Order: sequence, then structure tokens, then C-alpha cells
Amino acid sequence: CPLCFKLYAKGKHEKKTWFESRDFCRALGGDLASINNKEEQQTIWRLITASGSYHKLFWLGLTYGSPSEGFTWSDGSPVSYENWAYGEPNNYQNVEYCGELKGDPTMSWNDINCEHLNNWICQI
Ligand SMILES: CO[C@H]1O[C@H](CO)[C@@H](O)[C@H](O)[C@H]1NC(C)=O
Ligand SMILES: [Ca+2]
Repeated sequence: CPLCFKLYAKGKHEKKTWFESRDFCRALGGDLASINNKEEQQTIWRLITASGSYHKLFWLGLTYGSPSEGFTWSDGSPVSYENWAYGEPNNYQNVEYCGELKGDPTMSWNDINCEHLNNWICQI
């Protein structure tokens, strides 16, 4: 790396929707981050403690597919490893088709509306 992840923690005015974040990472030749196992989760947690980005929320590459698949990763891979927060994904008010990371030690995931403005994490 110059499995590689990079945090994008932005000021209030420079956060992005899920689609804007996905396009940003793809313009770099990468994608929104997928977390495929415990090792990858630890790597990202170690990046958060390095930056003081505690408690912050980040887009991951989680996106709802067909009703049959449930959530998938934007980079193509299926969701095998899961770390949803308890009760999630709950599709609250039926409008939550993207996934975010709560960047605290639990490293848990939540489904949320894709037009929410968040920080994000790229993989490359
Ligand atoms: C603040 O959290 C609540 O709203 C978000 C969407 O804003 C939801 O994504 C989230 O699931 C829901 N939590 C519960 C317990 O329903
Ligand atoms: Ca939710």
C-alpha cells in the first residue's frame, strides 16, 4: 500500500451522499470500502484511532441489491462477513438502502438513506 483503506473525514460542509462518495472513490481507481473479514475491520479501526476520528460516521460500500440478495458491496462482492448494529438493517421508514459505519470500537453498521451526508472510506 502507498489491503489499503483511506479515511475521508470532512468538515460539515464537505460531506457527501453515498453516490457522491462512491464516485469519488471510483475516480481514484478504487471504490467505497468493503469490510470482508475481521482483519479488514481491525485495519480500519486502527486508521480511526490514528486520526482522532472517534465516534464519526462513514459511508461504506454497502448498498441494497434486489429484494432477494439484501445488501451487497459496491465493488461486486457479496456481504458474507457482517457487523450490523443490533436491530439493523431495520430499513427505518422504508427509505434506507445504503450502509454506514459507526466509527467507534464496536465498528457496527447501520442502513440509512443514501442521500444522507456522511464522511466516507475508500479502498484502493
Ligand atoms: C437515529 O437512528 C434511527 O434513525 C436512523 C435514520 O436517521 C436509522 O437508520 C436508525 O436505524 C434509527 N435507529 C432506530 C433504533 O430505529
Ligand atoms: Ca437503520
